[PDB]
Amino acid sequence: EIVLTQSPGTLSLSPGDRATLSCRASQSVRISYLAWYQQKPGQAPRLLISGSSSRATGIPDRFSASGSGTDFTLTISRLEPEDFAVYYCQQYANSPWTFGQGTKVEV
Amino acid sequence: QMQLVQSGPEVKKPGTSVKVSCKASGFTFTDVSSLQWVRQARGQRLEWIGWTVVGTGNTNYAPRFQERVTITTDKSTSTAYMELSSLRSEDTAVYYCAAPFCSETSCSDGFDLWGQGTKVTVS
Amino acid sequence: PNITNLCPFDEVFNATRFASVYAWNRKRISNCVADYSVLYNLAPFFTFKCYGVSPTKLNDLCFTNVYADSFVIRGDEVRQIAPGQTGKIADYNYKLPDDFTGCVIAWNSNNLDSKVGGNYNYLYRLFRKSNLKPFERDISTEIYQAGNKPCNGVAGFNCYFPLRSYSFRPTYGVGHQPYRVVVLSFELLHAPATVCGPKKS
Repeated sequence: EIVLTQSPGTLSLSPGDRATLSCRASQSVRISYLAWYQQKPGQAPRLLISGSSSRATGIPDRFSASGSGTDFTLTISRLEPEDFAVYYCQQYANSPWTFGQGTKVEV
Repeated sequence: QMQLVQSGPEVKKPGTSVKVSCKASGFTFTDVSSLQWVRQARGQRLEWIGWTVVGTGNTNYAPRFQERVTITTDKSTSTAYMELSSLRSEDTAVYYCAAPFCSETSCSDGFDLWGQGTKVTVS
Repeated sequence: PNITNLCPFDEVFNATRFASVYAWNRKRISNCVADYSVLYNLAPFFTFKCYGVSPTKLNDLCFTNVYADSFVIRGDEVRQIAPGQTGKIADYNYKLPDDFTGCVIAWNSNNLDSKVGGNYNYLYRLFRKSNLKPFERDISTEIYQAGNKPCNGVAGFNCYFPLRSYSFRPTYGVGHQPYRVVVLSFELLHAPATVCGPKKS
């Protein structure tokens, strides 16, 4: 029903710089029903930001989400050596929920 | 602490049916909590199965799984069940069940808790 | 004592259909002669539990006003109609005060209400924001929101329909079949009498 295309495919910045990721939809747009997960290699994904304003418990103040319409953006202040993993966008509002494609961040 | 534990690794034959469970630990499904099921291969895109509300019992399915999957909940021992029928050799994957922190009054809007994952192999 | 008038207790007890739990109908009884001889004598009564007066000395008292409430609940929940209890149906559907006067009659009705093909017209409230006060009724079906974010329109995540439907079938064992419940309320000796019957000799 809905599709969430992600970009850019790969990002590689030095540890200490700010990074950004974008994911966009095509059909009707809802704002406060988007969440960003990350999947470490071999382990189940965990929640990072949901609702664009409320973070998960224990997550530091580093991550920040935004976006109003079709586009949605996630920003990371700095890349600590453990912050290298895949990222996924998910939405709940519309017809049967779908996940993103998956983007990887490198060093 | 709040956590969900699933079943063990499973090997199955094509055609037959499989039955997967995940149960909380120090946590109760209460009445408002939801629970969604996802499927994921070895390093590929996440796939969504469906979600059910433990209280009202209303369910929802993806149109691809409209005919050969069933989701069930049990408040008694606070557990959740998936039943899959007509298994095939390309269904070898890992299945997860997710649910948020939630207790009896009002609760969150994000799938915080996630299972440990059970490998299902068909051959 | 002649007597000629008769209160319509039969109309309360022999109705073809009772209302749901969350929309219980309340009937006033006044300007008639009440005769409990035909009431208590009937056979299939299951629980005739009575609080402020002895169930036998009713006939020698004159009541200022009588109110009758009727509904249909599960067998397991019948214990929640007593005053001072606490539960889902004693907090979100119907509760009795702590100074209750009057008393209650509950009897099994599996032969009439249940249908083999599936009876789906007996609802009950499942979510609410706060505990209700005694003898209070609500009908609105506004979508109950659970998350911190506002909700409107159609259901979805943290947006649930507050009413479910009873599943009544004869195959269910004892404890799930419907028990018809009637509650009588009245006041004592503070106002002109309106309802009472003759005293026997």
